[PDB]
Parts: sequence; structure tokens; C-alpha cells
Amino acid sequence: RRDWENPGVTQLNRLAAHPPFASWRNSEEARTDRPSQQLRSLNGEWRFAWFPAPEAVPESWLECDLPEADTVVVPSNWQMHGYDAPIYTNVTYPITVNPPFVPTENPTGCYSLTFNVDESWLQEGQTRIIFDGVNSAFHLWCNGRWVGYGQDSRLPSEFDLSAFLRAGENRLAVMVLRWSDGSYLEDQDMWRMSGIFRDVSLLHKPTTQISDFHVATRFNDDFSRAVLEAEVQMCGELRDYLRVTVSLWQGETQVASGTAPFGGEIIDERGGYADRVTLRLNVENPKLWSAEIPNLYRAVVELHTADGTLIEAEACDVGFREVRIENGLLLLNGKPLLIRGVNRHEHHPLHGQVMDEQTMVQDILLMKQNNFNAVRCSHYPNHPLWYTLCDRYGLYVVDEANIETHGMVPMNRLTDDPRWLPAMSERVTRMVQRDRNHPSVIIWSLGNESGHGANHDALYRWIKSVDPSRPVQYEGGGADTTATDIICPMYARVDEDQPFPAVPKWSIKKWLSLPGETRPLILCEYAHAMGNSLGGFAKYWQAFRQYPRLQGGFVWDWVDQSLIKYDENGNPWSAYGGDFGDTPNDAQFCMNGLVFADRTPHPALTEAKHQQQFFQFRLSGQTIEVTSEYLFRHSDNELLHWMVALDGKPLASGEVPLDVAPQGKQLIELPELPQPESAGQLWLTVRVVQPNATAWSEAGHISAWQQWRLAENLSVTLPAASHAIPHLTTSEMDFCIELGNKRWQFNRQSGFLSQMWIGDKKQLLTPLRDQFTRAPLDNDIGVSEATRIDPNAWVERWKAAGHYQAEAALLQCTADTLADAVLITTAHAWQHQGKTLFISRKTYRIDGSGQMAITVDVEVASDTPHPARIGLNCQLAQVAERVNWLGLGPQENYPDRLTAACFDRWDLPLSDMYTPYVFPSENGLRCGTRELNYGPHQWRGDFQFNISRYSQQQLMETSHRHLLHAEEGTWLNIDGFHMGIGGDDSWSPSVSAEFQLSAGRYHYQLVWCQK
Amino acid sequence: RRDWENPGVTQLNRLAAHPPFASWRNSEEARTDRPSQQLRSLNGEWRFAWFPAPEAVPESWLECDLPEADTVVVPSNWQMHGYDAPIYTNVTYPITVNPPFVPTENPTGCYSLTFNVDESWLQEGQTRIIFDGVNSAFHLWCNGRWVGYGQDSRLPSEFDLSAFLRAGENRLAVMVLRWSDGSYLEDQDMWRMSGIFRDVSLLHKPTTQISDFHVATRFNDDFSRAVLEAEVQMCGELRDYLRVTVSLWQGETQVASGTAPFGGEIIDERGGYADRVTLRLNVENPKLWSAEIPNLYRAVVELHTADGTLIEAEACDVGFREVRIENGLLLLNGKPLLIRGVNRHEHHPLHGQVMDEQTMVQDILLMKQNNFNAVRCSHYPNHPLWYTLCDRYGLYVVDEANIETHGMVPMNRLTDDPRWLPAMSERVTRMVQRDRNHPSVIIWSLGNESGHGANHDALYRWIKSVDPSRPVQYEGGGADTTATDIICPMYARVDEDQPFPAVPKWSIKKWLSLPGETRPLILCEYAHAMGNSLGGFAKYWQAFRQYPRLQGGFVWDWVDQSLIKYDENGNPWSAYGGDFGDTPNDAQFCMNGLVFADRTPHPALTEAKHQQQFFQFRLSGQTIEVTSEYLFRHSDNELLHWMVALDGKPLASGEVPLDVAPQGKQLIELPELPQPESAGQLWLTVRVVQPNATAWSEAGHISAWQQWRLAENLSVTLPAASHAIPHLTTSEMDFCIELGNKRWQFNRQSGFLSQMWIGDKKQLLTPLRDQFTRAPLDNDIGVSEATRIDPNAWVERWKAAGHYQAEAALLQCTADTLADAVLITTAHAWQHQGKTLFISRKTYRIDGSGQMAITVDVEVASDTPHPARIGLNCQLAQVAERVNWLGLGPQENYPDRLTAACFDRWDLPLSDMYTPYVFPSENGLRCGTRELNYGPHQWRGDFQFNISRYSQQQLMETSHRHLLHAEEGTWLNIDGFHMGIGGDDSWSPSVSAEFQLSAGRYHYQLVWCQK
Ligand SMILES: [Mg+2]
Ligand SMILES: [Mg+2]
Ligand SMILES: [Mg+2]
Ligand SMILES: [Mg+2]
Ligand SMILES: [Mg+2]
Ligand SMILES: [Mg+2]
Ligand code: NA
Ligand code: NA
Ligand code: NA
Ligand code: NA
Ligand code: NA
Ligand code: NA
Ligand code: NA
Ligand code: NA
Repeated sequence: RRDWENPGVTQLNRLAAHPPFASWRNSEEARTDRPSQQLRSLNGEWRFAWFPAPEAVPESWLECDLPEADTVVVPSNWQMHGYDAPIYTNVTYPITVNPPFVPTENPTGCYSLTFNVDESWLQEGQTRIIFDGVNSAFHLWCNGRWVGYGQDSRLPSEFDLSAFLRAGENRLAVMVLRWSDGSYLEDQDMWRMSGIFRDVSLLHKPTTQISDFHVATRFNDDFSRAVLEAEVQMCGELRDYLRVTVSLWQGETQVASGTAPFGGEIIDERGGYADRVTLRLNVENPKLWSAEIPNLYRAVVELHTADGTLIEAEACDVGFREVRIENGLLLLNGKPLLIRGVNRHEHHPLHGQVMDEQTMVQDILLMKQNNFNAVRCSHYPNHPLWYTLCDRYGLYVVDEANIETHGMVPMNRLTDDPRWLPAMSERVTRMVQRDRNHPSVIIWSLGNESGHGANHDALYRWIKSVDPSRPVQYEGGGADTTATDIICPMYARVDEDQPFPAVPKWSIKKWLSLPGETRPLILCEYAHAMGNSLGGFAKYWQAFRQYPRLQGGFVWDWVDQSLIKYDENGNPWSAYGGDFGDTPNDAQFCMNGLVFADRTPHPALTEAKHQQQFFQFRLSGQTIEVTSEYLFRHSDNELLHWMVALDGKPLASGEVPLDVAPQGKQLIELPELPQPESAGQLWLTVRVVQPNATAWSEAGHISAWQQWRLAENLSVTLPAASHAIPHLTTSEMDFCIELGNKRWQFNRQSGFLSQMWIGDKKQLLTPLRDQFTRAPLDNDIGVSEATRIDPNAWVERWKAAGHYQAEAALLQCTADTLADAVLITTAHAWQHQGKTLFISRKTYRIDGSGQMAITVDVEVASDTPHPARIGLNCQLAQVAERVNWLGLGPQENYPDRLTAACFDRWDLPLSDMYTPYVFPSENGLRCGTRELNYGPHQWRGDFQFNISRYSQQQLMETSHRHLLHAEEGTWLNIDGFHMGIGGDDSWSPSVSAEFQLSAGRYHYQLVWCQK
Repeated sequence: RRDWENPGVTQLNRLAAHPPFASWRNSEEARTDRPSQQLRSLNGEWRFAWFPAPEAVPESWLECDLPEADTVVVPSNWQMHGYDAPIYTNVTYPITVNPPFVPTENPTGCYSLTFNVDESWLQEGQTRIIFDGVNSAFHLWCNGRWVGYGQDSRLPSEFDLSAFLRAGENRLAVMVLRWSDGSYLEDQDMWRMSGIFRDVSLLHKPTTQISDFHVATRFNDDFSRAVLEAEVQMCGELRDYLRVTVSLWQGETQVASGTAPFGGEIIDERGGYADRVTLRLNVENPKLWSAEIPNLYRAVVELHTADGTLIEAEACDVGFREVRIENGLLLLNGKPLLIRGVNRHEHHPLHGQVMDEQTMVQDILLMKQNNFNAVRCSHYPNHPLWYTLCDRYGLYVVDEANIETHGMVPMNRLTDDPRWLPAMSERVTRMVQRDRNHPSVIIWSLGNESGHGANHDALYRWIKSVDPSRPVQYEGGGADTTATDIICPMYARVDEDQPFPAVPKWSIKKWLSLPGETRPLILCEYAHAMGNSLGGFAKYWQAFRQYPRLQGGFVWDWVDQSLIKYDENGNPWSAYGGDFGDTPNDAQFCMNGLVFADRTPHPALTEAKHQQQFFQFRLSGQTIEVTSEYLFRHSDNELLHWMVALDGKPLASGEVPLDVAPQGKQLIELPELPQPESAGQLWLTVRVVQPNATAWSEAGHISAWQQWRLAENLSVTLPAASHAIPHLTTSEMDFCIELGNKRWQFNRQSGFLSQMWIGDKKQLLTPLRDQFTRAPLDNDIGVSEATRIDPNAWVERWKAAGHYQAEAALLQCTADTLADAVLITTAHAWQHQGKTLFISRKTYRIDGSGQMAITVDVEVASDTPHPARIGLNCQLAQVAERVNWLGLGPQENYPDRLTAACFDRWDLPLSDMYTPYVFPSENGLRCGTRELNYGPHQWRGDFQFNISRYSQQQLMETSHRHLLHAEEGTWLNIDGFHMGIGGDDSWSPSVSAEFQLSAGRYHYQLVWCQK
């Protein structure tokens, strides 16, 4: 039948979808959510055999184990076990586009399990098997007999095995196909894997059972009263003695309960549902659920007989909350939300797409610790435990249907085709049927990047009809179609319009007020965090805070989809597209996370934490105004620590308890701050501390901070005249300057400081020269390739202009003796094919104190692409252990990504001044630095800098971080100016104009001396 | 696989749906809609074999003809050939309700055909087979190889046979299943049949072909300009030299043309449709389409090469019209419609559900001739020729999806189930894909009686998305749900509310103004024409005309679903539910038409024609005001004939040409009418005549009429005193009255006139006695049964009260002699178990002229159900050929159904005074009669009457008209009063209060004499 090549057949003998079941036969266990003897896990060691196609599978496999098979753990993706290669492709389908057909050579995974089934399970009731996730399609056999078929890799497929099981030994045979017609709806930008990657289990239900139940909570105007409504459905034989009791619990206290026989209200001319009943419980002053305070109740659903005999019980956590859009605003419990979200794929560097509780908990803790309050299930229903955790820890969730047809041309070719409506409807409807009782789910999503088709409108309406408690959104076809309650664009910029034909991405501020538009706007994806990114992040948040209808968005994305591979010595390294022989592929594009695959944070995470803070501050005189952005909670676990320091030197500090009502303000009067004697800039730093630990954070957790420049005293005191005076020796090839054991050498041919001596020790390995380029960031490269150049990409414009090829041409080099110092003057012209790109004019002034003052003045041709940087660089001979500096830090920060950085005195080990981005590029910069110390060296001024054992050249010639090798000495890049990194997206220039080096003329000065 | 027991599989290898194709290879042929050499018909003689189940079919059948098979005509329903019984069931499913399963004993029809195929059809292109209708599911094999499967009995299933055919002879094998999961969605109230009941054909298309095309027409505010937009889609190899040309023709005049290469506009990020193109043609002053004037243009779609070489051409008729709902009104070309519709099932008394052109044309002509302008396809897509005819003859059509699950409990059990969405969507989407280019289709319907489920909302939105040119309606779940643009109730009454729980049927006038309601209201079904019905029809039309938002409705229904059977002697008769051994069944309920199965009109049709007239009249003095209800046409084929008559005697007449603009008025001044000498009532009668013949009517066709009472001269002249005097001979047992050769005999024991003589010739066969009952009409019976009594039905209330058992008890009987006459006085009491139901007091006065004046005064107990009638009856010995009367006629008319009847002198053969309703009951009544003549008899007064060879008793004891037998003499029923017949529905009392005999006391007088 080749059911895997027919969108008309998405399953065979599959049971109806429903909320999580456990079939407890004890009410107390259901109330407390303890394990159930009726729900058994079949996870563990299974037998596995790989085949090139289903036609290659031997019939004997259905009867008994294949001796060639191996024993492997399940759940798992067989690519992670090495049976075949995982494929990383973004848009382009991994298979030829010829729906509904797939390749004849279709990798087939044959799984099998011999397990015991107790007689008692077969004597009565129904025994079903549940596959929470099988990628992408599969046939099931039990004890040699065919049971069924199923599609949709991200939702559970259940089958009744009651008639196939025998007391004792039983054997399951599961033939999993890598490709199927279902694959046409699973073109998400991620690794393409397959296998039984989610839990497998057995559930025993009585013949007369609870087959489904829906929980809803409605409120009065002030939420002081609520009505919990529970619709319960049954299957089996109806008897008048049957009953349903729904009890609601607050901890161990029962707050309400309702009991009734089956038989719903009349719905039409033929009557009502005899096999259904709806219980309604009144709740006074319910404790409301939110990501701020995840208050939860326990709802226990008991199916029993009138005389009190329990048949079975099911249950779920209940969160009393209302989600609604009113007057253009998305409200939660009557208050306008501000979504601090992030998109999160289910990815593990070692296990592939198999999820586990520990990894899920780790992600949630890091998310809340970094001020996120929402997550989008990009782009498919998640592992069931995820929603349970989000309910309890408190995170707003966008549950998304597993539908993405990005590679189609046009994108809506299938979604607008009525023949594909059946396949699509199952992916939407079964998701809703499964997750509708989770309070954390506040919005439904029709899928991702599948254009806009009539199928979307039909399914949008279906959800509005079955579940009016949640808004429905969908970005396809322009982000504001008739299939979405929320304007949810991806990568729309703050102020800049991108007028693409048919599907323009308007500035978000402009989008809101388009003629006739009234909906709220929340980006489903924004701030592409690929590599050294997140430049301009603060621009989004300033807009979110100023515009009521701009209610946030979800960053793209949480974690890099890099995979682990090993070298000959067994050392693991991070791999991406193409590293498994997979081709075609989209290389680095699978890595766009705020954290590395092992959950180690990228520098950008801190920028997100800061901009997403829940407390805002303003300074006026001695008064600090604290404003709360919390909607429901008071600041009852917050303390404000303040500190004043003069150039890193603390002068005063203290702490004040925070008592701010949600949306409220608090005024904190700072004590009389003493005036510092020494000259310099006084800085005020405040930070909110959480004294007590929480379920998601440790005691002392810092949730927010802010800095302000206070009084400044300009230094007007002249340095004590050094009785000493430098000496200038002159040869026809050099200009030397000595002062004690110190010597400065200037090559009169190149015009650069080629060497410095402190005794008999050389200080430089490479001359001090100007630098106007940087090892290209992912944002500088975009989608440009060696065989497919994107002339519009920054890196391509720099290359074409000759910025990387430019040769320094000496125009002038002179030296002069002053009453107390030696003056060296140089002038260079960087050209490319007769074109003068830059002109650098410098003056070096060495005085009796051994301090070298370097003054640089650069001219940039107005018609050459703006340079990535304007600074100097050299390879120092020294290799010290620490790097001490007075400037923005402690983490890596760039011009358009430095709001989170604080000004102070920082000291770190050299290795921390390098950011291990899987794909190497310019990195580790620190801006607004007034003083830098390394080894015996000290540089003073106002510059940006990065320092490491890797040259810009090696960084731009290496594709993977594990291939980098520490060079001799230490490479130092000191810039007077540095271009922004951008990030609004990573496939087109995204560096805002104000962060481009377009002034035409630049000036900066440095002072080099021995610390 | 048992695909017929899986709603997940509704087809296998079926081609996509699309508008009618013919694949012309000559553009002129396509323009003229002449037959296409590429579209062949396979209709004719096929081989057929019946089996009790699919498992009983021999494998050899796939290879060669079964010698036991018979040769039968196709299309056809095998029940009509006698292979098994057709089943008539209304709501209750004909099979056990256990979705998706059907009976194991599943009648299976094995059809096969050996046919030839020109080799040229196989040398190039694609050859497909098309089954326009197969009831209910089927598998297809070609030359022994399995081709595909298909469901949905009312839409075409197409399969590509290119790879299965050979030159010369080929053999098709079609296994048709009577029951399938599809049957759960086909529970319409009609005969349940099966087989290949619609055309079968072969279509040849080129490899590069037109695969679909959509035509739309948009207009400016005053419809003086239009833009015809044609989207054309292709399949096959794309080449830049391919072109599509769309030409629009008005007769033999090409009004517009457009040519372009393939390649649509950009729709999303992935581009646009390279395999599509949209042509836009401007049309100035387009001739608009409407049911009033069906103006049509011809659109020819040519797929060709740049060098002008034609590849293929398709085409369709185009009607320029706009359908939209604005401010609560349904508008057609900017004007509010008034729907004069009727529901029409595809039914033929001999061929079952097989439709043919002649029958379709006959129905359309009769419909338009009786002032109908709209038809509803109850309850499934019709034979494709139907829409073509409606486009050309001019009728508004409601195209309805083949979805009805009436027998489910509750009614929406399947429609609210997401697992049934796939099956449902195919029935809606494939209908739209097939009929969207027909101008006659102005509204889409989601189906019928399937409650209201989320599936309905999803499909409602799908249509609004793919075709915004037509409103969508659906009655299920309350008639005003979120799945309907029109409030479309069935059997909602005019003034009376029917507050059923959940799905009330409010008075239509009240429905319109319910809080928040703004939609237009058009009944999808009203005025149940079952048997002697349509009482109260005028009440609906008075409301439709007074309320702008009450825009009409569709009568239920067009033709009786009676079937022909032959007795032993091979004589045909009309049969209904149960007559084929089918059980359970719903008997007479399959007959609700305005016309008999053979299209002979029921009396009610004329009432509909009259109330649905397009011209309204008012009389003021000598002025007749004519108002036109036409929206677009002028009365350019209308003449007004007027006539004045005194008691049937014409005095003056004439004709005036009608010149009325749509919605306009015309004043016609009647000449000075001469005053009649004789006493009596002058009557004015006007009628609109169509001098010229049309496509739907003959010259002289009468489209409307109206009557008014003019001056009346009461007779004050006393009759010439007769020179004779009757004699009274009194005996113990009798009261005799003699006059010449005439004798009157009053039985003193019974108190009734038992005999009258004229010589030796007896006048009566049965005494003249009071009558207060009638042979129950279908509306009197409702759903009451012998084994399932409905105590609320009129017939049951009459029976329970003893109205049919009541015995006359003589209270007084006297004789008197007057100066010029003899006076007989009687008094009777009709009782039942000690209860006096009625009291009848009479006086008979016989004078010298031989005239007998009868005065009757009846008392009706206020606590007994109101009587069906109050009159006298007797069996006359005479049997004359003609019946002459001065009263309402000429056709049967009742108190609540007599507006169409005219007052005049009528003369008909006795047989026409009897209405052959298949189910016998009271019939043939004529109201407002002042004089009745039959044989030598003449009755004068003001009464209602019926006269025939069938007694009320025989009529109420006979189930079928063919079992009736003319009794001796003639039965005469003369009523002073008669109860209304009702009809708002036929399952609950529907006779309006004003037509119930509830006065308590009645009086009427008659005069019996010789003509
Ligand atoms: Mg499939
Ligand atoms: Mg994508
Ligand atoms: Mg700051
Ligand atoms: Mg089926
Ligand atoms: Mg029905
Ligand atoms: Mg009249
Ligand atoms: Na906002
Ligand atoms: Na990506
Ligand atoms: Na606090
Ligand atoms: Na690099
Ligand atoms: Na009206
Ligand atoms: Na009926
Ligand atoms: Na005329
Ligand atoms: Na009868």
C-alpha cells in the first residue's frame, strides 16, 4: 500500500488523541501525582537493525529477532548511534520535491522488543501502547500480527494491543521510515534525524473508562470569583449507577467538588451526549496562575459507581488564568503582557532530538534566571513533560503544530491545497486535544513557514470553535493574515521597513498603525543570535516598553544545534552542517542560540537578561526611582544594593529593601555621598538581589542592575617633570629612542614601530600597524558562499573593495627632538588597484617618563564601504595569565551590544578574553576602556579592545574553533572605533546606521608605558 | 483493507476535482459548446451481477465476464432493476449505528464493461475515466489491474487509465458497495439506493494541459463596468513558449480577449506559481445575469504556443452578477432578492435517482411557469447538467454538500468530531471546486441536518477563503449559528414561536430582531407540501413582502418520491415506504411534493404560483394599481386582461398593455362599467398574460391574477307565490311529503331525511345526516402510528374524543303544516360514553316549488377537540358526468388554501372533483360556493363541498389510491364550515387558530331543489 506516500493516510487503527492519562485506580495517587502501576514505561534496551529501504526488510523479522541486530537504548535517533548521517538543511527539502513521493532508498529502522505482559492486564480492561514520538512514519506489529500505522513525528500515536498480547513473553516489531509524505510537512530548519526518539509505554484502562476531559476556568470582572468547568467523556457500557466526581485541591485541602451521573444537556433535535457530563465548581478568590507566580491547583477526575466504588481516576494541574485580546492588547488575568520570550528547539549535542527531564529543567532555570517568561515550541508540539514543567516553574508557552513546508514553491503550495487539509488538520487538532488542559499554554500556533493557504483559515477557525480560551497565531503569508489574532512577524526591524513584495516586514512601530490594523504585535522570532550577535537588542526593548501594543517577542533562539563528534584521541568537538558528510547542507546556520549546545552561555545572554529586567530605574539628584514591570507580584524577595566608586575604587555602598507593588514605584534617597579627593569619574551602580532562594534560583541571585555617571573631576594637575630625557639615534633605516633599559625602534622603510626593548628582551613579535578589518562575524557573512557570493553582504563588500588586500604605502616618516621628548611623525596610504582606501597620520611622543603617546588621525574614502574597525594591532612577545582593565565588562561587549556591560575595574584570566564561538570570528572585544594592563604593559585612553592567542587572520581562515591553535605571544587589537555587530537577522546587512563607521574622519589617541 | 469502513480513506488514486472539462482541440467548437471528440460517453449496456457481500465476489470476475451476469443499462440504480429492495427511511439510519462499521452482509454490485479505445488516445496524452455518481463506494479495475477507490455518492470520481489501457478492446470491473463509512454522511430523508447512477465517460487531455480555471466578475458601484478575472492552472512540462488566451464572447461577438505567458504574481517568500496565470478582461456595460434575465457570455480558455498553435481549449458560460449581503440584506446586482424557491431531490418514479435532460428541463419549465425563481439542491451536489440548465433558463441555486448525519445522537456527534473532518472537507471542497464557475449557484450550503459541529465552522471558513463571491449557509444546530451567513430555519412559523430547547424555531418575524441579530432570513425549508397541504401558505408571503429582511424560502418540496410498482397483472401503481418489503420504513413521508412523481401538479402548486406572483394589485374606484416586484426587467412581455361578471355572467372585459419598470407602478383606469339589471354580486378579475412565447413558456401564458368584489345588489324581490302545495302524510314510522311525482320521506326513528323520490326513481342510497369528521389528511395524522400513537395529533384527539364513533341520538322530530309549506323540525345529540359532543337542530321547509330549505344550528362542546367539519352528507343514487358550481375554483381549495381560487361559474367532469393523492384522505373540497349543480339536483346557499364516488369512510380505510373503488351512486359532502388543512410542517398540529372550528355554535342554511 505504500501508506508513507499518501497524504490521505496519516494513520491506521490509531486511537483518538486526548490529555495525559495514567489510569490511577487510587484517588490519592491521582491527587498527589504519584506513579501509576497502570502506566508502564517500555524505555530501555531494544533490538535495532538498519535497512536501506522497507523492501529490504526480511519477513522473518516479524517472527523473531534478527541475529545481526544490535542492542540499543530507546528513545533515541539512530543517527546519534552512527547507523547513518544526520542531515542539516534549512529551507531546501532533504529529499527531491515530488509530493507525495519520497526516495525509493528510504532508510528504515527496524526496532523490536521482547517484554513481559502480566495475565492480569489481559484478563480485563484495555491495554494500549503509546509512542510519544516516532520520526517520521511507522508500521507496528505485535507477536507477528500487524497492528497499525502512524505519522506526525511530534505527537503520540496510540494503539490498542488488548487482542494481540498473550500472557508472558510478547514481541513488538516497529518499522520506522525516515521519509514519508509526512516529511513534506516537517521541513523545519534543524537537523533531519529519525527513529523512536520519545518515550514508549503501556497504559491499562478499564473497559468503562474516562476517554477525555476538558478543563476551563472563567472569571468575573475582578477575578475575585471563578467557575471551573470540567467536561468528562467516557467509553464502555453506560449504566445509571455510573458517576463522575471532580474535586479541586489546594495542597492537601479540597476547595471544591462536584458529582453527577452521565448525561449532558440537550444540544440539538436528537438530544444530547449520554456519554458525557460537565461538572461546574465555584471557586472564591482563586489564586491566579502567571509566569510571575505559578499558583496551581490539582483537579482529580473520578469515574465511579453511585455506591462509592472507584473505577478509575485521572487528573491534571490547574492554573486559574484568563487569556484574551481586548482593545488591541493581549491580556493575562486582565493585565497587558510583555513577552520576554525565546524560541526553543528540542536539541541535545549528544542525544540529538531526544529530550530528558534534567536538560529540560536546566533550560527552564537558565531561562528564568535570565529574565525570560515565555517560550515558543518552534516548531512542533514538545515532549509532554515540557508543559508540566512550564506549568509548575511558570513560563508562558506558545504550542505550535508540527507543520512547516518552507521548501515548497511558492511556500503555500500544499497549505492552500484541499488535498492536504486532512494531513494538516490532524497535526493541529491532535495537538489541541493533547495540551488544552495545560495553563502554561496561552497561545496556539498553526505552524511555521508554510505561506498562507485556505487550510490555515479552516484550522484557525476550528481552534477558535473548540477552544475559545486561547488566541491563535500564525506568521505565514505576511504575519498579519486572517489566520492570526496576533501580528507575529519574524525579524521585522524596529524603525526600518523591509518592503518585500507580497510579504513585507514593516517597522514594528509602523505595522501597528497601518490603516485599519488593531491587533497586538509580538514577534514570533527576532534578534537572530547567530554567533557574535544580538547587536541592537536594546532598540527592541525600548520600543516594547514605549508602545502598549508592542508586547515583546521570542528571540531566535535558545540553544545552538551543534552536534558532538570525536577525533582520533577521543576529544569531542562541536560540529555543524556538512560535518557528517551530509550534503547539500547549510553549514553554520543550525547554530543560532543564546547558549552553546552544552548550555554554556554565549556573551549575548547577559545582554538579554539586562534588557529583559523587571525593574526600571531613573536617577534624579540623590533619588533613585524604582519602577516595577511585574503585573501581579509585589517585590517581596528583592533587595537593592547600591555602590559608588571612583574609577573602579569603591567609596560608598549600602542596601535598601525593595517594596514595590506591581506596576508601582518606590523612591530611594541615597545618603550624602562624600566628594572624592582624587580626580576621575564617579560611577553609581545599583543591582537588585533576591535574598532568598526560589525554585528557579539561588540565594543572592542578581535579577537586575543599572549604572549612572555621577560627578566627574577633570585632572588639571600636570605630571611631575621627569628630569630624564629620551635620546634619538638615527640611521638611514631607523629612528631609535632609548631611555634607560627601554628602546623604541621605528622602521623608516615601513614607517611602523617594529620593535620595543626592555633590557635584552624584545616586546613585539609583529610590528604595531593600523587595522581596518576584522575576521568576519556570521552577521558580516550572511548567506554568502565561495561558490555563491552575496555581493550585498558586508564581508563581500569589504573584499571587493580590497580592505583585506590593502597594502600600506609610506607617505612620510620624520623624527624631531623636543625640549623633553622625541617626536616621530608618520603618514600611510592604504590602496587597492590605484584606489586610496584609507590614510593614517600618526605622531609618537616619547618623554622622560618612558610613556609613549600615540595620536592617530584616519581618513576614510567616502565611497568605500565603511570599515569594520579603525585601530592598531600587533603581536606581543609576552604571554601573561591575567588581563586587567578599567572599562566595560566583564564579558565581551560591542558598540551595539554593551548596555549590559558595567564600567569598573575588571581582572580575568587571558582565556576568558576569548569567546569560543563554534564558528571562529572577531570576538572578545571590550568597549569604553580607559586603561588596559597586560604583563608589564599598560595602555591608557578611550578605546575598545580584544586580546588573545589568535590573530584576526587565523580566526578568518578557520571554520571550527577546535581547529584553532594558540600562536606565539599575544595578539592585541586596540581600536579607536569598532563597527556594530548587528543581528536583526543574519542573511542581510543588519548593522544600524548609527553603528557604522561612516564619519569619514576619525581621531583617537593612546599612551603606551610599562605598568 | 476494508477501505469502506474507514472514514480516513475516502479515495485511492483519485484525481483532483475541477470544473467541467471537454478538452476541445478546436476553439470554435469550445465557443459553441458543441460535443467534443475528446469527451466520450461510456453510458449504455454493461454487465451486472449482484452479490450479498464483497467477500462473495469471485476473483475470476476481475479477468473475464461472469456468465451468470445480466446485461443492464447504465447509469442506473440496481434496486430499480429488481436485484434488491430500495429502502425508505427518514431519520433512522438504514444500518445499525456503529461508525465506522457497516453490515457484513453488504449488497455488492459488480459492473463491468468491454469497450474499445482509439489508438490515437494512447499514442499521446492522458486518458481518464470519470464516474459522475456511484452510490456509495467502489473499487475500480482495468484489464484486471486495480486502479483505485472512491466515496461520496454525489460528486465525480476520476482516475487516470493511461497506463492500464490498450488499443482496441479493454475491460472495466467496478465493485460497488451499497454501504460504507460514507453512508454515515448520507442519511438524507429519501429512498436508499445504490449503483452507478450517473454518467460514466472517458476524457482525453494532452500531457501539457489546463488542470483548473476559476472565473470571477467584479463590478463598480453602478454595474456599468466589470472586470472578468480568470485564473488558469496547468500541469505537464512548463515552457516559455506556452501561452494562455482567455476570450469572452457575447453571441458570435468577441467582446474581450487577453493573452499571457504562465507565471503568477509573487505570493510569498518563495515566489509565486509558475504553473498559473491570471487574465483580467475589462467589460463595459456588461449584460447582467439574473433569474429574471439570464444573460450569458461564453468564456473560452485556450492553452497554446506563442506561434499560435492550439494545445487544448476549455470553456464555460459566464453570468455577470454579484452576490453579497449588505446591511442585513442579500443582494443580487445591488438589489434585494425575494426567493421564490423550492427544494428538489433528484427523483424519477421509474428510474429512481438517475437523472436525464428531459426530466430536468420539464422540472425547470414547470417551476418557472409557476413563479419559482430558485431551487435548493437538497441535499447534495446535483447532476452536472442541472447547473448548466439553471444558468441558461435562469434560476438561483443553493449548491449543497452531500453531508447529512440526521440519525446520530446527538445530531452533531460526527460533525463535531475532528476524526470526521477529512471525510467532511472532501464533500465540501470538491463541490466548490466543481461548481464555482456556474453563475446560477449564488449560495453554498454545508449540508443538512447534521447538528452544528466544529467541522462546520472550519469548512465554513474554508469556503469564505477560497470563494468570497458567495454567501455560505447551513441550518444545523439552530439555523443561526456561526457557520451561516443567513438565518435559514426549516419550518419556522410566521407568527408562532416553537421554543424547543437548544434549537428553538422562533416566529420568523421575531427571529430577525433578536438582540444583536442582523442577518437576512431565508427558510431553507417551509410549507411542507405532504398530501393535501400548503394551508397557510399566503401567511408566509404576506410576511415576506412586508419585511425587507424576510427574503423568502424554499418550499419542501418539488416532487413526491413515490416509486412505480406493478400488480400481478403488470399494472403500475404509486408506491411508498414499506411497499418493497423494506423495513423499518417511514411510509408516506417520502411524498411531500407540489407535483406527483410523474410531474402532474398537485392542487397546491397553483396556490404557490399565485402567492409567488411578480405583480401586485390594488383597486381604488375605477383605478387598478399594478406594482412590479421584478428587480431588473420591465414588463416587456405582459398584457393585462380584465373582466367584470355578475355571478359568473360576463358583462364587460378588455385588455391593457403593461408598461411597468422594475419595482415600478402603473395606473390603469377602467372604463365606465355598466350597472347590471339583475341582482347579485359583481366580480372584477384581472390576469397578466404573456403574449409571446419564451424559452420556458408558451404564448398566452398566465403569470398572475387577482379578484375583487365590486358592487352588489341584494335581492329584495319575493318569489312568485306557487300555485301548488305539498302534502303531509304522517305514519307511525315516517313523515312523508308529496308534490307531483316527488316525495320526501323523514324517518321518525332516526330523525333524518332517509329518502326522496321522483316517480319510481329513488334519489338517495344513504340518508342525509350530519358529519363532523373527515378522512384524516397527512397533516391531521402527523407521525402517529397504530403501534406508536401521537396523542397530540389532530386525528388522535378526534379518535380519543369519540368523533369517529359518535352515534346520533334523536332528541326531537316533529312535522307541521304551513299555509304554503310543510315544516319538519329535528334535534340530535352526538354522544360518546355519556359525553355530548355535538347537538344539531334543524328545520326543513318544503314549499309548492319543490324546494327544500334546510336550516342547521350546531352546538359544539367547548371541551371537545374542534371538529374537522360541520356539515351534511349523503350518498346520491345518481351518477352524472358533470359538476357545475358557482363558487371558488376550478381546482380543489380549502379555507387556509384558497387565495389562488377564483369565484365564477365552473363546470368539470366528476373525476376532476377528486384529487388522486397517493395516500387517500379528505379531498376535492371547493369553498365559497353559492350554487351547486349535479344531475337533476341543485343546492343553493354559502357552503363548501366535495363530491365523488368515494365515501369518507373508504378514504380513511384505504392506504393507497390504486386500492380505491368507485362506490354506488355519488357521495356528497356539503359543509357549512370546514377546518383548515395546515402544513407549516406535517408532524405536529399546524392549523392556525383562525382556521379551527372553535366558535362553539354554528349556523348555515341550504336550499335543495331540482336544477
Ligand atoms: Mg501517508
Ligand atoms: Mg524554515
Ligand atoms: Mg546601563
Ligand atoms: Mg472509507
Ligand atoms: Mg433528515
Ligand atoms: Mg385573491
Ligand atoms: Na509594549
Ligand atoms: Na537556523
Ligand atoms: Na523586598
Ligand atoms: Na572564521
Ligand atoms: Na422581504
Ligand atoms: Na420527507
Ligand atoms: Na408589455
Ligand atoms: Na387514507
